[PDB]
Amino acid sequence: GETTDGVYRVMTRRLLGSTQVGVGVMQEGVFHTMWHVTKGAALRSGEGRLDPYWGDVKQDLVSYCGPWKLDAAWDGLSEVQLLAVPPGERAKNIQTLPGIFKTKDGDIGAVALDYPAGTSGSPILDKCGRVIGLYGNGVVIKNGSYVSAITQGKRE
Amino acid sequence: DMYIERAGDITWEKDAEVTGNSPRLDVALDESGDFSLVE
Ligand SMILES: Cn1cc(NC(=O)c2cccc3ncccc23)cn1
Repeated sequence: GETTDGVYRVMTRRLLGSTQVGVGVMQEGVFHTMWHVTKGAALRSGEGRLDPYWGDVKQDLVSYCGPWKLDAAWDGLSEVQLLAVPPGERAKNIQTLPGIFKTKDGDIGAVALDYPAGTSGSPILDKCGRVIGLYGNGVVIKNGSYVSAITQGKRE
Repeated sequence: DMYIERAGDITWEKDAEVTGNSPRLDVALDESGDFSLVE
């Protein structure tokens, strides 16, 4: 099917109508999403099939057709954009400066932009349009709003 | 069999909406890939 670079919607018909369970990034002939969106399942594009290649439930990441390709990193200073893709709505850039997840293993960029879980897998970009990570794994805060890590994988 | 549909080019927009804050949260992560707050 479609192997063009860009952002995609991840849909199912295993519920009422067609439901968007998440989002992903096609780059260098590899599809990149969050593990919680597909649970490692195969995907259809056209009449073509995408088979899982790499996945990790703890990173909550999964690649199709090839190894993880996205290696760019939040610089720690500059604003970023959630190129969000909500369910039933057009792609929309939402610009912000990332806050911080502090953990025993290290510090991770975060974004506090709440959206349907169906936006899970939407790519976060830097000033050069490089994907520095995916939106949709983080935490509900006192407020009640959601804050997402900038989840990035490792390129081999 | 879950299916995908394309949605756009991977582009920074000049003159895009600038919202969202920058919090400093103390976070943990469980073996099942769920983040949690550590007060
Ligand atoms: C099993 N699992 C599910 C997730 N992520 C979410 O559900 C989620 C993603 C994005 C935005 C959200 N806003 C409010 C509430 C949840 C979310 C991570 N792991």
